[PDB]
Amino acid sequence: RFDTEALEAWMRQHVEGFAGPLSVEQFKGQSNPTFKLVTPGQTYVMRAKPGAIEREYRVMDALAGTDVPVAKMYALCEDESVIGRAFYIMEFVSGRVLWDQSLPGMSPAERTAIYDEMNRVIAAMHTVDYQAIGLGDYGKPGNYFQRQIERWTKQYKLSETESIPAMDSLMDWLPQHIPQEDADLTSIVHGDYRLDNLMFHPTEPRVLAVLDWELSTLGHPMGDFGYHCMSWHIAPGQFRGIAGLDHAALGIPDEASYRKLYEQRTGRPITGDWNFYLAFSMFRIAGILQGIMKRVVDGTASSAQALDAGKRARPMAEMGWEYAKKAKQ
Amino acid sequence: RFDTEALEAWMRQHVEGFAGPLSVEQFKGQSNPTFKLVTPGQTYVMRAKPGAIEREYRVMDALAGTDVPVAKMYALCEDESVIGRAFYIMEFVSGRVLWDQSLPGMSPAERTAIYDEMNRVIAAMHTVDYQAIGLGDYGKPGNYFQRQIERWTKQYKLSETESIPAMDSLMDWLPQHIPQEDADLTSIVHGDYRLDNLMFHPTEPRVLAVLDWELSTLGHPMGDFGYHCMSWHIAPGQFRGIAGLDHAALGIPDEASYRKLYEQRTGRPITGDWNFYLAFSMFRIAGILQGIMKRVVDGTASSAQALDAGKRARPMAEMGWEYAKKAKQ
Ligand SMILES: [Ca+2]
Ligand SMILES: [Ca+2]
Repeated sequence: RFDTEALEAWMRQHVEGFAGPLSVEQFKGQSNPTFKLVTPGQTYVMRAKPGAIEREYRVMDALAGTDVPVAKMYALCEDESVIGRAFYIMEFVSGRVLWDQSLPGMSPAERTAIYDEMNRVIAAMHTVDYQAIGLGDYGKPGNYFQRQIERWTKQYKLSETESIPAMDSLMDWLPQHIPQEDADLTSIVHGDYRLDNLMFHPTEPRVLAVLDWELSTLGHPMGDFGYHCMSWHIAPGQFRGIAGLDHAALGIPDEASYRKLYEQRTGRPITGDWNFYLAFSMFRIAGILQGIMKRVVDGTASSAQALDAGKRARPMAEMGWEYAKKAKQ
Repeated sequence: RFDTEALEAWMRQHVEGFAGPLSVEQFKGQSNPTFKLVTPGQTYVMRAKPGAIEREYRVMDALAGTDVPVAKMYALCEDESVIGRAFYIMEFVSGRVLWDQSLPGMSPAERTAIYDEMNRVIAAMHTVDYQAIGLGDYGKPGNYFQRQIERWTKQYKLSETESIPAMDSLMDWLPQHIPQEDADLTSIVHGDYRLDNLMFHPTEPRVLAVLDWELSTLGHPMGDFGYHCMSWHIAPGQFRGIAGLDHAALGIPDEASYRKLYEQRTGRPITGDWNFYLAFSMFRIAGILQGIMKRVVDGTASSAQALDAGKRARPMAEMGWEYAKKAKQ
């Protein structure tokens, strides 16, 4: 509920090519409010807040011109005078957000293409020269895994609602097993890279825009790629994984081939125990899910969706520990 | 707490080669009591009851002389006069009961052998001429899946503790999709065929005895083989599955190869939608696990182990529905 004329005035000076009249609509749902700004010349998307939005804008803006396809940025407004809250203006991209990783409704050749493009974008993101595009201080590089292991160890300990031995074993195992090979390697890391955070062209298997960058920073690629590969280790039905489905029939590549393709795109081979990267990723996911459980156990979020995600903490922790034990020691 | 002299008298007349003195010990745990009968000449195992033990004895006895390795039977006692309860006497077999399906501690070649032998025994069981060994009326053959779908549909409806849409979809989907190809095919079905129900030779990869036959009957092989293949579709950590582990590295065969081997041993190819067989198996398992939840929700079994198994009903039901949707319609 704000002054749309004050915005139209601001947009004339700060949004390239802008020309009213302007009509604001809202989207049903996204942490911070999202609106659809409509003008005859074109449509934009405004991301406001009640009253770290600026990092999304920053990373997405810096990536224009790279191979990581992203929505075009128009303007960021930190001056809460104009509308009563901070916001930014983006392009309104139109396309498909696919949810089910098994890609129902497609031919095998199509599934191959969706997966191949999805691969290409992660390789591209991780090969970007983040310093040349001005993101040099976008996050703290080096010492990624020990920083993260410690963070999530402290977080679980704060939210622990029950004794989960596999979690405890993880918290003790991980810190003593951080690969030494490529420990300093850093790149832009999306944070939550997966199929449903991609906007595909309405009919072609090509991503028009990588979405939800609010968790992104500078970090180790395998923290990002490892989380992305979870799909091959989680089974279908709540957490829409693809473990045990007949991938060769469906046209979905095997994880061995997917990693190999990523290695060739990025030019460097994945050194370091793959089971550690997986074990870490499962640990992290367990930590996040325990956060939800702790809030559900003392009623901050009672949602059916919420306690569903909370009950999944233990099995994630348990699965993490199993992969840990398959790793070098 | 019984008369061991009355048993020694009975054993002289009913147990081939018996000769005391006799010393009875008990085993820690097995539904119906189990004892270790010790004599200088040899050791036996006695399976009593408080006060369908006879089917185990019957099937295990009939299988002697076949390729399904089993403990040797000595005598069945239904005359509750002798000891105050019905019982039977078996050979005391000594060997390994392996629990973890990933087979830690082994070389790849060893894992290949454990799996290959495990395959051989199921093929063998399912190729046995049950009528020639006198089990013709051991169960009701034909119409297996519809009989089972109906049984578990009624069972879930009796124990339903919450709304599980994937379960409901299964209960409606399955009955309308029972394969018509090989619908009458029947064989002996173990019921719960898995690694931990096998007693391996202490150092060789060969099964000395298939255990826990209390659920066995006559039925469709894929009800038994499908349950056995669950391992490739369930992930590690609570339900010790092998979904997503690097099978080629570990020396564990891929499910495609495992089924192919079974087909060659049994001489007939698996006709009928594999995803239906899997979907059915997941449905059945969900039903059994909901039984436990219903008892836990109203306190018949409060055990930590019990509510762990009860919480697994939904995900099993949800995973079943996903495989159902990959099947022919
Ligand atoms: Ca999203
Ligand atoms: Ca057992």
